[PDB]
Amino acid sequence: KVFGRCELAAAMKRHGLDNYRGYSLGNWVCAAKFESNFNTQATNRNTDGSTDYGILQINSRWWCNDGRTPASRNLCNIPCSALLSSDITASVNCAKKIVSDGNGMNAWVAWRNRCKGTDVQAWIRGCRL
Repeated sequence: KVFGRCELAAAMKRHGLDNYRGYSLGNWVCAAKFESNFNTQATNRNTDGSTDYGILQINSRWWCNDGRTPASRNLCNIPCSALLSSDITASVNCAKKIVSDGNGMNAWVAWRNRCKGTDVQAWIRGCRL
């Protein structure tokens, strides 16, 4: 499913992401935009053989099991395909564990390079939340 900007903001808000660990909703929406372009089915393979999955491009080396990644850890304890669902609940629950890991949102390279230090508030502008 390809989410609309405001549509995603509301689902994320409903799932408790607004201000989770101090990151306002705009940060999460901006991250989704640049990580997957709001597409739940996005996948991208990496040089180390791992693959990123879903709306928030969660990596298979540490967070989910795809059955084909060298040295995977499956910290969120879910098959990676669960992260490609139209229902973002799994992606949100796993993202919550990732952001609490210590590096905060820096774990998402697109966030670090394209959202961090920008007016992320623009991403929820005009939405009925």
